Amino acid sequence: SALRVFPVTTELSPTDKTFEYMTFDKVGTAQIIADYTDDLPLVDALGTSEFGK
Amino acid sequence: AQINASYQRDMAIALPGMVADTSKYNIDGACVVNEGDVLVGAAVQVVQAQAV
Repeated sequence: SALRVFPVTTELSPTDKTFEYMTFDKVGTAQIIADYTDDLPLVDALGTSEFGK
Repeated sequence: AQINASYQRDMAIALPGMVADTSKYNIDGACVVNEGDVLVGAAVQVVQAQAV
C-alpha cells in the first residue's frame, strides 16, 4: 500500500528528467500620514525553488 | 452733473507659513506633535524618531 495511501499526479511527461517548484514571500509596512505628504513606505518580494529527478 | 470715479487696490503678497514658489520642495507628513501646540510660521525640533 504505497499508491493507495499517497496521492498520485500526472504532471510530468515521459521524456522529462527533472522538475522544479517555487515559493514566495513579501515584506512591507504602513504609517499614519497627513495632507501634504511625500514620505510613504514601500514593499517588495522574494522567492526560492527546489528540484527532483 | 457729476464726475464718475474709479479706484484700485492691490492684494497682499503672502501669508505666514505659505509656500512661496514652486521650486524643488519636500514636506514630511509622517510626524506627530509630541507636546504643546506649534504655530504655522515657526521652526520645529525632533524629540525622537521611532525605530519600528
